[PDB]
Amino acid sequence: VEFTPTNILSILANLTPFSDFNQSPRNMYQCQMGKQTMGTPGVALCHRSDNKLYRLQTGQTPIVKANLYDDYGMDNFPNGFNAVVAVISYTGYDMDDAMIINKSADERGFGYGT
Amino acid sequence: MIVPVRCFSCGKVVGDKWESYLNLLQEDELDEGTALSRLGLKRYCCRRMILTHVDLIEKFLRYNPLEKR
Amino acid sequence: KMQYFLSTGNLVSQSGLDLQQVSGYTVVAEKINFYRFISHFRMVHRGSFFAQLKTTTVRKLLPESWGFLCPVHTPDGSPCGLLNHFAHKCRISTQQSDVSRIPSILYSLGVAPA
Amino acid sequence: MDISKPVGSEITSVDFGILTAKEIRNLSAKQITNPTVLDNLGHPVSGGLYDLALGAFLRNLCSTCGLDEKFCPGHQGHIELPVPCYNPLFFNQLYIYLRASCLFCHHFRLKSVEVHRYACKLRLLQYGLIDESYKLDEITDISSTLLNELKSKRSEYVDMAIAKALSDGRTTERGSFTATVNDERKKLVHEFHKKLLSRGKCDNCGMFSPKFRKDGFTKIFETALNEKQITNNRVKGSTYILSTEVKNILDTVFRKEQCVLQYVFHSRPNLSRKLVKADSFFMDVLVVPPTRFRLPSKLGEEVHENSQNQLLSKVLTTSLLIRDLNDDLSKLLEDRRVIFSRLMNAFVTIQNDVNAFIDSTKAQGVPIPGVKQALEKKEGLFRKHMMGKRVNYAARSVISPDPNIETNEIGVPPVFAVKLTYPEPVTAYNIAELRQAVINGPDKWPGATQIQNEDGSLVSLIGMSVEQRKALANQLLTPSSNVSTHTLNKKVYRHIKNRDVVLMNRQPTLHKASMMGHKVRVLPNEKTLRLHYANTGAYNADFDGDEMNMHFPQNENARAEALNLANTDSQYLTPTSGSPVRGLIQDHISAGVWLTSKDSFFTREQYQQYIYGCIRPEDGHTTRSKIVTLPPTIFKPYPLWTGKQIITTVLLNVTPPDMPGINLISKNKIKNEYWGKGSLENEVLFKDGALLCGILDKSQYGASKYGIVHSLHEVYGPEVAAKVLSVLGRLFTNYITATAFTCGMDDLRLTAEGNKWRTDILKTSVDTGREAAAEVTNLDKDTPADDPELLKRLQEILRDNNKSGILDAVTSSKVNAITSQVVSKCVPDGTMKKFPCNSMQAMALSGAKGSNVNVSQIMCLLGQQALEGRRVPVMVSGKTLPSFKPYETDAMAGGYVKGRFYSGIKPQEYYFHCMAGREGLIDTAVKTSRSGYLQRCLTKQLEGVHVSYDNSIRDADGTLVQFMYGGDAIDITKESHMTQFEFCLDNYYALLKKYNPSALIEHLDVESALKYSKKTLKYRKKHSKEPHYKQSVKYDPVLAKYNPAKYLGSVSENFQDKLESFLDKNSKGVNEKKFRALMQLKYMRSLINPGEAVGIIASQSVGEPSTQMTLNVTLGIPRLREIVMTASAAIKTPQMTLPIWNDVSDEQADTFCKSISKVLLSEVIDKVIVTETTGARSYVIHMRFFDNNEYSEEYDVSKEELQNVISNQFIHLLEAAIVKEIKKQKRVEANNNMNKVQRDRQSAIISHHRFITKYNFDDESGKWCEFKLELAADTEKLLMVNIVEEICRKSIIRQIPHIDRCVHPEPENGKRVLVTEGVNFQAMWDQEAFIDVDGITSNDVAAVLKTYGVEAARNTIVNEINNVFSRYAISVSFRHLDLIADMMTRQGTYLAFNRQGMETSTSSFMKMSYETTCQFLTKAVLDNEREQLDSPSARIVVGKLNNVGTGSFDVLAKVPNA
Amino acid sequence: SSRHGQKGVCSRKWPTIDMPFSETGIQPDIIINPHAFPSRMTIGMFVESLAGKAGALHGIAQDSTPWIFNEDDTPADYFGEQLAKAGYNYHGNEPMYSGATGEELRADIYVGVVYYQRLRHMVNDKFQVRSTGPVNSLTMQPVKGRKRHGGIRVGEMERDALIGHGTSFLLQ
RNA sequence: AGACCAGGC
DNA sequence: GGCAGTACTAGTAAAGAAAGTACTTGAC
DNA sequence: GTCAAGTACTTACGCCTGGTCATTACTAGTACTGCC
Ligand SMILES: Nc1nc2c(ncn2[C@@H]2O[C@H](COP(=O)(O)CP(=O)(O)OP(=O)(O)O)[C@@H](O)[C@H]2O)c(=O)[nH]1
Ligand SMILES: [Mg+2]
Ligand SMILES: [Zn+2]
Ligand SMILES: [Zn+2]
Ligand SMILES: [Zn+2]
Repeated sequence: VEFTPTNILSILANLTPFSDFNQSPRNMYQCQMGKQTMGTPGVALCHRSDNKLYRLQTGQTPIVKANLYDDYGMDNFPNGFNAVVAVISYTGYDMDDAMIINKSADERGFGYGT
Repeated sequence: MIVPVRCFSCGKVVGDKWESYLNLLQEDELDEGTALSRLGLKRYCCRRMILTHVDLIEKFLRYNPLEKR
Repeated sequence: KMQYFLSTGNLVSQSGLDLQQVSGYTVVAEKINFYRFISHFRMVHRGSFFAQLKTTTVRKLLPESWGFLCPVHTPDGSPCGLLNHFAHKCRISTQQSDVSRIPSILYSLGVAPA
Repeated sequence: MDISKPVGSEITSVDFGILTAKEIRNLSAKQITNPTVLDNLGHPVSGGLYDLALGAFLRNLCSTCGLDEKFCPGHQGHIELPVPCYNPLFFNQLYIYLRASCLFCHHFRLKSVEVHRYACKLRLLQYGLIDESYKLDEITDISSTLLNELKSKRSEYVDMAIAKALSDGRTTERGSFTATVNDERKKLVHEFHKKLLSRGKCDNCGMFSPKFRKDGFTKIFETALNEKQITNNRVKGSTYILSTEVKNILDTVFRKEQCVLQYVFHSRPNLSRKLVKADSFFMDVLVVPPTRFRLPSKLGEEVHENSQNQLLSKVLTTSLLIRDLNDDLSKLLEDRRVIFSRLMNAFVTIQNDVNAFIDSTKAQGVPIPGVKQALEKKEGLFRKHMMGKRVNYAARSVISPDPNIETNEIGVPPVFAVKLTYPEPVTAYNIAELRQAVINGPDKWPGATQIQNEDGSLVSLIGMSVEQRKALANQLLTPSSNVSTHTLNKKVYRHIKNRDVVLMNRQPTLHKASMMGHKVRVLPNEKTLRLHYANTGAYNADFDGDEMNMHFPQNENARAEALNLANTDSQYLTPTSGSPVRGLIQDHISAGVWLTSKDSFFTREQYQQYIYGCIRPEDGHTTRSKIVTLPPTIFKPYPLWTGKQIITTVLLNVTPPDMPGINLISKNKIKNEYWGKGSLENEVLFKDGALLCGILDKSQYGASKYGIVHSLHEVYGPEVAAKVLSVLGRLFTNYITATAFTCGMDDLRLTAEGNKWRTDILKTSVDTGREAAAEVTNLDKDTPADDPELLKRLQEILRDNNKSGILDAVTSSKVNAITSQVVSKCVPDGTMKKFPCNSMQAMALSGAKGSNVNVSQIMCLLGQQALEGRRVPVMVSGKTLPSFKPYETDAMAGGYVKGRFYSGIKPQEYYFHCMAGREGLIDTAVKTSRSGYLQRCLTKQLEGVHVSYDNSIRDADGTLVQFMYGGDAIDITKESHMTQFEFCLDNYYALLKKYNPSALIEHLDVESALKYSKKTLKYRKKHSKEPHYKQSVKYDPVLAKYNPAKYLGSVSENFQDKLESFLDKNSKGVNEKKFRALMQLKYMRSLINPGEAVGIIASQSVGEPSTQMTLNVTLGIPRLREIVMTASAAIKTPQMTLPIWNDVSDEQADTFCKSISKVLLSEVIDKVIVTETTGARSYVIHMRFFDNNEYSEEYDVSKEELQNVISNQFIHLLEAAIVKEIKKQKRVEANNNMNKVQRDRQSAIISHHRFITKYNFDDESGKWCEFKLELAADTEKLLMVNIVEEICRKSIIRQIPHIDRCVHPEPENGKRVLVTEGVNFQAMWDQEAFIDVDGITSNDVAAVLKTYGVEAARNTIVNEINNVFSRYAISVSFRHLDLIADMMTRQGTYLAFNRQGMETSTSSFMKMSYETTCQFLTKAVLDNEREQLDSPSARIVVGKLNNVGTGSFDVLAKVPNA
Repeated sequence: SSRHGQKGVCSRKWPTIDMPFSETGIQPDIIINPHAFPSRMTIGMFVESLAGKAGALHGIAQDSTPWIFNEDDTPADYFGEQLAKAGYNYHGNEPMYSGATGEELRADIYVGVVYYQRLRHMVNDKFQVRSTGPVNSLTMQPVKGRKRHGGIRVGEMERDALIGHGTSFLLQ
C-alpha cells in the first residue's frame, strides 16, 4: 500500500491547491506557468551577478497550501500574493482571458516587482 | 520583503502592526485569529496582510557588505 | 575541454558513446524563480533524437510511470511527453549495493547452480 | 518608394540562358588570380577575391566606378579555370548526351530518320500545334533512296502545317506555348532521352561504342569494350577520361546533330537563331560575385571572411597548383612519370572545388554551404527573402480588450502613434493641419518627424528647437526655386492620426479574415493594441498574452484598399460557408438573456439612461439627431419599460428613417421548458423593427447565421450591422456595470434528490465491465469475474491488437449508456439552483461560454476517459495500473471515472484523466504540421486562379479551370438570403431601397434573358422523366448563353426552380410579379466580381477548417493527404458500394457476398504436419483441414474445388519456392487400392510436377491431404514449414481479383448498400442480377478515372472531399470543392498538389519558389524558357503589381486637350 | 495567473470608486470573468476562494494536498460551514453594489481570496516599434530582432492572405 | 549571419 | 665573455527508430 | 522489350522573444637563461 497518494505527483504538482478538482490540461499549465512567475530567486542578490533577474517585492505565503509547501521550505521563496478576487462580469474589459486590477491596489504596491 | 504600509484593498494602515503581532503571538500566547482581532483588523482583506506576511527582509539583512564577519 | 562541454552541451567523443544524441547535454539553470530552479534538478529527458520525430507513441503517459514520473508536470508544445519530471519521493540509486551474499542464500532456497 | 519619383520602364518578361565564357570576359571588371583575400594592415590585395575593381570595400573607393560604399552597386569579375570543368547543375543532362552518342561517326546511336522524327515533332510543339504532331506519324535492309524521301515528306508537312496555322489566326511567329503543350513536350523529350540511352549499335554505321561509367560526381569512366564485339570494329572497312576529352566529343556531336537540338533546348521558336553548343554544359570561367554580396562576417573583432571566399580561395589555390604542374611539361622519364599522375589528380580536385562552390552536397569531403543551398528550402532565398519579407512601418505588441471602440477601429498606443509616420505631400488644403503637425514636432501628438523637400532631400525634426521649427513651417508651402522640380511639393511625415488605416494581423493567418484593415483611434495611456470583441472570432484571439502585428500602409492606393476592400466591415461573412464570424462573445450574450427576459422592467430614469449610454448622437450613431423613445409597456400604477423594448428603440435610432423596420422570425438556443409552462420565448419575433417575443442569444447576435445582426447585414447593409454591434456592445456593457453577472460554488450543486439519483444509476455501472467482457469473450451467462475461463481468454484478448480494440469498443459503448442516464436525469431536473439563476447552466444553454458536456463533467459525471479510440492502455501483466488486480472486469479499472469536478476524482481516476489530457495536447501541438502543409500545397497551385471578366474563372497564365464559378457565378458571402424567400418577402419594401429596381432598368437588358428563361423552363418540365443520357437537350441553360451580370433574369436552374416553387405553394401590398423581379435583381447583384482571388479562397476554405479537426475507412487529415496532396492510386483502403436491387431480398445478399469475398487456402487448414526423413530427403506433407460439414458451410468451398487448388494452384507455388531456396543456398488411413481413378489422379501429379512422388486426397470426407516430396542429398536443410505457411497464405481458393471482402452493412438513409473492400468494376458487371450496375459508386478516385472517365473521377473527388468534412459537421460550400476538383483534373488525368502535379506549368518562378528550386531551375534554363510573369509568385520575385483583384485592370486618365 | 492555469493580461487599472464594493466595505483588487470557468473546468479555483476566505477570517491555514476530501465530505461543505460560523454566506457569496451607479446588484457576488502569481511576461519585453532603421547588407531588407530595432516579417501565409482579399497594392 | 538551449501564442 | 638548451611565441595550416516518386541496374 | 527491385532524392505549421559559444595543433622562430 502506498504511504500517501500524493507521492506520485512532483514538487510543483503537489503545490497546486485542490489539484483533483481542475481539468487535466489546466493542472499541466500551472506547472509550466508556476515556474515562470516573478517571485524571489534568492536573498543573496547583492552577491549575485546574473545577467537578468526578476524579483517581486512583497511576496506572501498562501492561505490555501499543501502540507508539502512548508516541508520544502517554499516560505523562503514567496512567489505571489493573496488577492481579493471577485468572479463577476462587471467591467466589460475582462472577457476572453483578460482581468483587471484595482487601480488603488497597485498604487499601494500590489504586485510590484523589479 | 518588509511589512506593507496601507493594505492593498481598502487602505487601512497595517504597517505598524507587524511587531505588535509577533509580540501578541509569542509573549501573550494567543492564536492568530484572536491576535488579528485585538490589533483592530476586522475586514478579511486587512486580516490577510499580517496573517500572511513573510517578513523576508530578515533573511536579506544577513548579507551586509559594510561590516566584517 | 570539460569547460567546453558544460558551456555548450556538445559531446566531442572519438569513440562515440552509447548515446543517440550528440548535442544538448547541458542546460542553463535559470534561477528565474525557485519553482523554476528546483525543477531543473528533477527533470528527465528522453533525448533530442526523439524530439525531431513525427511519432506519437513515445510521448504517451504510460501506466508504468506510477510514482516514478509525474503525470501533469510536463511542458506544453514541442517537449510534451518527452521532457518530464520525477515524483518527489522517487529517488535514484547512485551506488552499487551489496550483492556478494545473495547467491550464497539463494542456493539454500532451492536454486540449482548454473 | 516615393510616389513623387516615378519610374519609366517595366520588366515585362524574363528568360533563362547560360553564360558563355566570351560574355563573362567582356562583362568582367577584373580577372582575379591569387588565393589571398587581404594582406597585412587590412588592405584588399590587387587581384584577390577582395579587389577594389569588384566594388568599394570598407572605406575605400571602387576602382571601376570610383564611388564609395553607399553608391557602388558592386561589380562582377571572373577567374580563369585552366581545364573545362563540369557544371554540376547540368551533369545529369550532360551524362545522357555523353552516353547515347557514337564515338565513331558522332551521331546518336539511333537511326538518323528517327532522330529527325523528333526534330519535326518538337518544332510543331514549339508552335501551338499539339494536334498536327500526331498526324506526323501517319507519314510512313531499307535503302536510303526512300529514307531521304521520307525526311522530305515529314519536313514539308511541318512547313505546310506551320505556315497554315500562322495564317489561320492561331499562332504568332513567337509561338504559342500553353500549359497543355508543356505536357506533351516534356512527355516527348522523356520519350526521346529514354530511347537514346537504349541502344547497342549505332544504326547509321553499325558498330559499338564503349560504355560510360558515372562513379558519382567529379569523375567519368569509360568501360572495357568486350572481345565479342571488337569484331564489328574490324569488319567496318576503367579509364578515367579527361573533361577536355568529353568536350571534344560533344562539340562534334552537337554539329553533326545541330538540327535536332535546336528544338530540344528551346520551348518557344528560336528567333535569335543561335547555335546550341556543348561548351554551354561545361564551364571554363567561374563568375565571382561582387564584393558587396560577399562582405565578411563582422562581429566586433571576430572578423571571419565569407563562406564563398573560403570556397573560391580553394579554386584559386588549385588553379595555381595546376599552373605550376604544367610548368614541368615545358621542362621536358620519371620526371614525366610522376608529374602526370599528380596533374590528373589536380584535374579531379579543381572539379571537386567547382562542385563545392555551386553545390555543397555534390562535393566529396560540417561542409561549407554552396550557391545551390542558399536558395533551396525554408531559410533559402525564395521562401525566406522573396515570398516573405521583413517590413518597415510596422508594429507588434500585446493586445488587451477594449469596448467603447467602434468595432472597425484598433486602439493604438501613444508610443506607436509617435514612431509610425505617414508622408503627406503638402497642398492648399493641408497647410491648416499640417503646419500645426510640423510645429508640434516629433514627440507631440499629433505631430511630424521629418520633412522631405522637393529635391528628394530629407530634413529631420528630432534635434531641433521650437523656434527653428516654426521657421520650417512657413517655408513648408513655398514655390520651387528649381525648374527641374517645379511640379513637386514637400512631403511632411506626419504622425498617425485618427483618420489613418491599419492592417492588423495575428499568426497563424489561416484564412484571409485573420488579416483585416482597421481604422485607428489613438488612446492616451499604455503600450498595448486594443481590440473590440467582435474581432476576436476572426483572428481567433483570446487575451492570455496574444500579440498581433500592425502594418501601416504608406500611400493612398493602399489606404483605399484597406478601407474599402480588405476592410473589417466587409469581412462580416466568411467565404468558407457564408456563415458570419463577427459578433459579441461572452458577457454580452449572458447580459442579453437577462435584459430581454420577461422579468426585466425599467423605469423612466433607467430607460433613458441605457439608450443614451449606447447611442450618443454627437458621435453620429443615431440617424435622427434626436433620440426618439417609445411609450411604456405598463402605464399604471407607474410607467415601466420591458427590456424587449430597450432593443426596440436601440434598433430604431441606429436604423435609417423612412425605410421600414426589419421583419424577422427566428429561434434561439434556449428551449421553452427552461422558462416555464407555456412560454414562447424560444422563437424570436421582430415585427416592424420591434422585438415582440423571444430572447436574444448567441444565435441572434454573434457568429451565427440568420440572427438579427445577420439580418441587419442583408436588409440595411454592412455599415449598419457593424454599427449595431457597437451599440449592443455598449448597451450590454453598461447594463452589466449596473446589473451584474456572476458565477459561484452555489451554481454547481445538485439537490439531495439529485445526488440520490446520481449515486443509484452509478451503482448499475459496477457490473457493466463484466457484462461487457463476457459478451466479447463469448462466455455463456452471468459468469463470475474470477472465472478461469474468463481470465484465460482476456489474456488472449490483450496480446492481440484488434481483439483488444473490440473489447475497448463494446465496454466503452455500455458505460457511455450509463453516462447518458445520469445526464438526462440529474440536469436540469436535479440541480439545486436552476435557470435563469443557475449561472453555470445559463451560460451553457445560451452558448456564451461552455457546453452541455462541460457542466455534465462538473455537476454529474466526468465520463469515460478515452485514448486514441481505445480505453486506457494496459501493461504486459494485464494490470491497467498497479492499483488494480490483473485482468479485472471493472469499468473503473479501464478508465471510466465516476467522480466529478465538483466533488473530486480518485487518485486512479486522476491518473487516467491525465492520460487523456496529455493526448489532447500532443494532437494539438505536433499534429498541426500535417494540416499546415496541406494548405501550403493547396495555395501554391491555386494562387493565380481568379474570376475573369468573362465570368469564367481561370489560371494566371490564361488556361481555363472552369467556365463559371460554381456553375452559377455567385459569391458565397452574398448567397445567404438568396433562397430565404419568406424573409425577403416580409422585408420587401426595405430591400427595394437597396436594390432599387426601376432606377437600374436603363443600363440593362430586361427583355431578352427572361424569354429564353421561359423557353428552357417550359422545355425541361416537359422532359426530365427520362434519365440524363437520353436527353436530347436542344437548349443550353440560360446562364451560359447570357451574361448574368448584365442580363436581368439569367439565373441558375435551381434558383429558377426554387423561386417558382416558393411562388406557387403560398400565394399571398406586393403582388406576384414585383417579387420575382426583385429576386432576379438580388441574384444579379449577388454575382461574384471579376478579379476575386478564388483559388486562394478555395484553398483557405479547406486548410482553415482542417484545423477544426486538430489544434474501417481512413478519415480526416490523412484522407485529405491521399486525395489532395498525393493523389494516390495505391489508396490505403479502397472500397466500392453496390446497390442491391429491390427484387432480391436480404437473404439473397449475404449468401451472395460469400461468392465475392476471397477464400484463402490458409482459411481451410486446421494444421499441417511435415515429416522429414533422411537416410534422399523425403518430406511427407500432411495437411489437415476442418470438417467438410464445417468449411463448406462457412466459406461454401466444396470438396472437389479444394482438391484442384492443391493440385493446380498450391503445388505450382510450393515447388517454385523450393527451387528458389535451393538456388540461393549455393553460397489411420486405409491402403491405396480404393480405385484406379485415385491412382490415375496420383500418376498425373507425379508426371506434371517436378519432385512429387506420391499424392492422395480424402475423396470421401475431405478432411486430409498428404503428398510426398523428395529431394537429393546435395541439398542442405530447408525449413519447409515456414515455406508451407507462406505458400498456404498466398494460394487462393476462390478470389475475385483486387477484391478481398464483401460486407452487407445496415441500410443507411433508406437505400440498400453492399460494400466491398477492393475495386474491380469489370467483375461486378457480370452480377447484373443482384447489383444495380448504373449505381456502383466507389472510393478509389484513380480507378473510377480508369473505367468511367475524367468527369466521373471529377464527381468522385468532390464526394470524397465532401464526406471528410461531414464526419466533423464542417460545412464548406461546394464551390471550393468544385475548383479543387477542376484543378486536379485539368489535364484529363488525376494530378496531385505536389511537385509532380505542378511540373506541367508555365510559370517557372512558381515552381522554383515551392520546392526543389535548382531542379526546376535547370529545367527552365535547358528549355530556354521565357515566362510572361503571370503567376503571383513570379510577379513578387521581379516586383510587378499582382494580376488579381486591383491589378486586374489599368487606370487611364481623360486629359481634356489634344 | 492563479494557481489553476487561469492566465491573462491586464486590461485597465480600474479605479476604486468605479469598482464594486461589498457590505463589509472592501473592494476586490482582482476581477476574473465567470466565463473563464465553464470551458476550462477549474473548479479548484472556486474552492480556493472559499478556503481562502474562510482562512483569513479565522486566522488559519487550510491544507489543500489532494485527496484529503472524499465524495461524502465535499469541501463546499467543509469551507461552507466555516464561513457560516463567521457570519458570511455558506456558498461563498457576498452582497455587492456597483461603483458607477451605486445600486444593489441582482445576485450575491462570489468573492474570496486566492493566491495569484505575477508572471514574467511584461509588455516591456514584448512591444517593438519600427518606422525605419537598420537593414541587412545582403538584401537591403530590415533586420531580424526587437533589440536591433528590426522589423516584423510578412511571411508566406500573410502574403496569400493579401491575395485573397484581392488587394494588390497592399501586397506591393 | 549560423548552431544549440530556454521560452510566448 | 659568448655558447647552446629550453620554454615560450606568434605564426600560418587542417577540421542510432518517418512516407512518396524517379532512376539505373538487373535477371530472363 | 521486359517486369523487376534496389537505390537515391525529396518534402515534413506560422510568427515572436531571450541567452550562449565560436579553431586547433604545431611548428619554426626569436629570445631568455644556464653555462664554462
Ligand atoms: N500555428 C500554431 N498555432 C498555435 C501553436 N500553439 C498554439 N497555437 C495557438 O495558440 C492557441 C492555444 O490555445 P490553448 O492551447 O490555450 C487551448 P485553450 O483551452 O486554452 O482555449 P480556450 O478554452 O479558448 O482558452 C490556439 O489558438 C492556437 O491558435 C502552434 O504550434 N502552431
Ligand atoms: Mg491566446
Ligand atoms: Zn483592508
Ligand atoms: Zn564600383
Ligand atoms: Zn556511328
